[PDB]
Amino acid sequence: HEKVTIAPLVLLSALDHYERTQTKENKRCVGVILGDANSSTIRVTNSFALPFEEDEKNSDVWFLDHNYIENMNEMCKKINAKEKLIGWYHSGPKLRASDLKINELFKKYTQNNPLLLIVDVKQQGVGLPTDAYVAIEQKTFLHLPCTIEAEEAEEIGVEHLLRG
Amino acid sequence: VQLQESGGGLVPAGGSLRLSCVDSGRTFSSTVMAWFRQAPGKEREFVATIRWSGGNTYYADSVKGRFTISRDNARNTVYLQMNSLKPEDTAVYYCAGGTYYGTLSYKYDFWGRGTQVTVSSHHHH
Amino acid sequence: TKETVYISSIALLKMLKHGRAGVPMEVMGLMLGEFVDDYTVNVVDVFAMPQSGVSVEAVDDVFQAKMMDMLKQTGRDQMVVGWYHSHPGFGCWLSSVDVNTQKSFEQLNSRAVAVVVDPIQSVKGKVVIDAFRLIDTGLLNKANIQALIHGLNRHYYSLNIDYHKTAKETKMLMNLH
Ligand SMILES: [Zn+2]
Repeated sequence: HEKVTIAPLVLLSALDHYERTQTKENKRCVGVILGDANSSTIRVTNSFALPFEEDEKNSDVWFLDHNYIENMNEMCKKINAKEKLIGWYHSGPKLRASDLKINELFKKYTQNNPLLLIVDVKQQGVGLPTDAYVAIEQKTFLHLPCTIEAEEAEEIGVEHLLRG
Repeated sequence: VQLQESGGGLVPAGGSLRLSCVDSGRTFSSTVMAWFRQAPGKEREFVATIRWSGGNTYYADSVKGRFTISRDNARNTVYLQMNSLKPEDTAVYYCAGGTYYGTLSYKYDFWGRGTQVTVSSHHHH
Repeated sequence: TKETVYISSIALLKMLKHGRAGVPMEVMGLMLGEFVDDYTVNVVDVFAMPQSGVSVEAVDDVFQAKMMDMLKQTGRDQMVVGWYHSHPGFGCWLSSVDVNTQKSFEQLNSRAVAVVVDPIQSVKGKVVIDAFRLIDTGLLNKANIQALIHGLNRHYYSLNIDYHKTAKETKMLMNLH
């Protein structure tokens, strides 16, 4: 079956993005996730933030900078060639009405059915602070199983951050 | 709510005020406290910061020589002594706590609701 | 009080992940944050430089401006407070090249710091990392005198390193574990 593996760095980056943009009560931040979709378990290992604005009173109006995806992605490739653009993240707390439309735009940057990760940056919660979704026709979002994985180097990092 | 500022209100240009902030310390640890201020239509702006132990302080450029941050450890209180006040100093003032010694507001862990400081544009001390 | 470099969660993890990716090549990147006290350097974020060894020549001025420009659009507007580099398997120390590279960072800002990570030694279960600056021009502390002398010997000294996490990062960290 379909599983998602998420690196810790990804969830800390979305939280740092949300907080550094002073993201308002009720509002959200959005960015891109990178990794490896070429297997039955999709591995998410990196992310970058996007400039995104939407209209609080009007869910069908929103702006996503297309030039910024291409320009950032081209810089990520210069660092890690095997880290592909595979989907997107937003801070939630729940799926929005515009999410399927936004997801459509991301099809043009991925080579997989885009993965949407909703990251809980409100901590209002007992365990894993991200839910993963994929769009399917069966159009609607299918919730996916997801777990934590990062290479040995990051796992020692995390333990050092708690123990310190 | 864990922090609670007081002092503050209306004062003429050239005047003085002492802000205080008490920490109940029933949810959050902090080794650092700071003041920030937010003027209508402006970003929250770093004013001063202090470490509970040692009591090393650091100040925003626009406030050096006029404002003093200090702390009463045993009483869990931070103070901002504000001298030579100018109209531009007008704002809601916020005390903030956390582990980060510096000027970024989103590195702080918890906030008071704020106390309003208004420095008259017209009346002088 | 010792001078201390405070490293954020994401800065540490991005340095570990980049350095481990680059093995066996040395990698490098820049550090973003702020200088505070005389005794405080905050490292909030980092980003990788593309591979080209590690020297001033590896610092890609156009890559860096474009990265800083884009970061600034997404609410990250801290100055550069220094640079980091891995050396896979050698300790944390500066070679003569690193010192020159650091000299150049210092010219721009006298307070710049050089962070060195060993990502291979880190998988023993302990993070091996240190920070350095160059040293230019009755009661004492014996150990600090001993360090000012070994520092003088090799032209640079080490700073203390601490990790900063916010209360919300801590909560998130504990669910990632
Ligand atoms: Zn080196």
